[PDB]
Amino acid sequence: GTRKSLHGQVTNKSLAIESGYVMNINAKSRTFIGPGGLFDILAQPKDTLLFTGIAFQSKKIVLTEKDCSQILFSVSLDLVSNELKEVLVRKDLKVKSLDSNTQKYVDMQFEDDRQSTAKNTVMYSDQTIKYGTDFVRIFKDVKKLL
Amino acid sequence: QKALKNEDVAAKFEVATKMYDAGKYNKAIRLFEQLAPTYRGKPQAEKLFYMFSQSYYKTKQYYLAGYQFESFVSGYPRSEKVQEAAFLGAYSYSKLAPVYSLDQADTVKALDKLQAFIDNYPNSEYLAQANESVKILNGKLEKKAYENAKGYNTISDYKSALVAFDNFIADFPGTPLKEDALFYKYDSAYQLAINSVPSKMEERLHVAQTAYANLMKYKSDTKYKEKADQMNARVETDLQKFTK
Amino acid sequence: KYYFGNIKFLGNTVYSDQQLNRYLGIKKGETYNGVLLEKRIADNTKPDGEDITNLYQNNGYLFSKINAVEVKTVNDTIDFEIRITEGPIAYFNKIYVTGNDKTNDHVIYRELRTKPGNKYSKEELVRTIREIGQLGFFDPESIKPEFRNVDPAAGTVDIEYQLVEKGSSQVELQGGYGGGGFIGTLGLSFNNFSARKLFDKDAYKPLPMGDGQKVALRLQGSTYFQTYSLSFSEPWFGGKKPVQFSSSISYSKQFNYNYSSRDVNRNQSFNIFTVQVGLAKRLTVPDDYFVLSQSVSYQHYDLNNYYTGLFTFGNGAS
Repeated sequence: GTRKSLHGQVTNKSLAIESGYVMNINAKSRTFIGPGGLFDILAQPKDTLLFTGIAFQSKKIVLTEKDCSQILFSVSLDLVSNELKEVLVRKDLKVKSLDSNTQKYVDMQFEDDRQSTAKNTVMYSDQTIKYGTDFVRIFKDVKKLL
Repeated sequence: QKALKNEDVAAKFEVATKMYDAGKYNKAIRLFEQLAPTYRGKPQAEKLFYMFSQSYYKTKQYYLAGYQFESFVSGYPRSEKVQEAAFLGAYSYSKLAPVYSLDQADTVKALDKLQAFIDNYPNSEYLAQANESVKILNGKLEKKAYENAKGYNTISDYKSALVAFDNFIADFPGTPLKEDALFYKYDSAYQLAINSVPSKMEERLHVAQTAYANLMKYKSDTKYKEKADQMNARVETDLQKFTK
Repeated sequence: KYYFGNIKFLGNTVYSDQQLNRYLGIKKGETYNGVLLEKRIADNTKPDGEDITNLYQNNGYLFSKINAVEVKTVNDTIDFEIRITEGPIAYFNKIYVTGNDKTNDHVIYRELRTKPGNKYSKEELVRTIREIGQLGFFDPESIKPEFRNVDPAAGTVDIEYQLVEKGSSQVELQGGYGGGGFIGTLGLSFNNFSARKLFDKDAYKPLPMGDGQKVALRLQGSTYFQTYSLSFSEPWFGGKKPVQFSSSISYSKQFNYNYSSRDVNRNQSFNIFTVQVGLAKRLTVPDDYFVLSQSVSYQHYDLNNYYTGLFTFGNGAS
């Protein structure tokens, strides 16, 4: 009995389903079917979700306590027409990844945390210069620039 | 020396044979490497590559011996001693297996070769040693996973230790380290419950009881029974505060 | 010329339209700037940008994707309907590292901020890369975290850290300018030393390896002083907490320097021989932001014709 956000994925057995719109007639709200069929709506149990789109047949399901609790509420939308082209081999959802050259991340400066070794501030010098010119780094950069 | 510089492959091959005869594997290897390409394919190439790989094996250069033995079976298919080269090829690659702490890239490679050797040559003479090596190699993979999971418990991080141990007792079923994993899983939940936000202290207390039961059910006469019994006393005592 | 207008968000269940409008910071009547819109939605130039994408990806929404779509264009006014694909929340399930041929796993696993059983966060992944690069045993350009066994239904993602070892030994060539004079330091450091296998001569390749202990032999000098030291540091003393244990033996020769005129009289100088031991550990009480540092040191000063100021015993020792 909570209007918590509901995350779901629409899947078709013949062609990847994208585009369209999903709306909850109870709360009169609308959403879209993004890449991979993912949709997010604020719906409560015992609610009717209407699925409409160009490539699939209109569907109307009634959400229950079981569906609202699942992490990903998958929904099967019937594709209009009956082409029956293969079985639509499943493909993993795209996920953004960091840059290949991780030098920028290594160069970032961060403060010490609970998992970092403690620095002794009551000892003499260690014969090192903090934030000083690093000639070894300069030499490495020059080589890359050749 | 004289045969190496000289282009007479026959004399160098004969000299190399004498070197390999008296255990001079170090000297013969140098000459054999040069004559290996030119003497390839030739009918007498079966003896050359055979002793060539044997010298590498006897010189502890397992990596070179493994590759040489592998190509010996590949190139010469029906050699009278193909089975020996097949076993020694996988057995050599297994010797280069690093400790569980380091990357187990070679361990997986050795397992593939050893496993394929058994399937391709069943009822072999080296089957006994092959099985023993496989068991030893499989132990490294299990030890690595167990130590990694236990590593969290050492640095506290009890929340991550529970997840790591749950996967270990599932990805490696029927292992001698299961008893230890069961206890450390209980300890991880015990420490996480005794010191946790009072909002979800009951949830962690229940998990501690479940872990304790699993440990006792596995081996009733567990070595950690003395400590386990003491830990359960605190959980039961603290559970009374939430007896709504 | 085109002016912005009617900026609306769709699919924003986690964050309301009001919160997102503040983050975007684009009002009606402003000049249409495509670069500005993309920069505010997803700043790819930097990983710590204050964009809407980072807001979702830093809170477990690994599958989040924000794309702007131009709905209408009338009277030189363009309207946008920002579409947000939140997706299900993901948690870290299996965290394993590969490519460590000369470094033990315990050294790398203890410096990973992506703990199993925690919600996915881009900041933790970026921080982990920075920490792994701080060790110095791997290639700073090849610390690639690869997502494996991604399960959108189960909401769990496995991270594999692919590292390329590049040798623990390092050379230090630093320079600085302070106090009106240049200062330079030169030294060799072995960041993967293992004192456990010190007596073991079987494994002595470029000094015993293994644990993340660090031994350094550096030389620092300036116009009025020169110092030679040997230091040993244990980043995790005891193996349970990040307690740092460090020791050092150094010898320095400090000449008499007049900071006012920047002139040094090489005929007056003193030598200092110091031996120090220290233990620093982060305290858990009163809070986790407290750090306690302790140190014990012994020094021997040997004056050599150092008759200046309040030093009347220019040929003595302290």
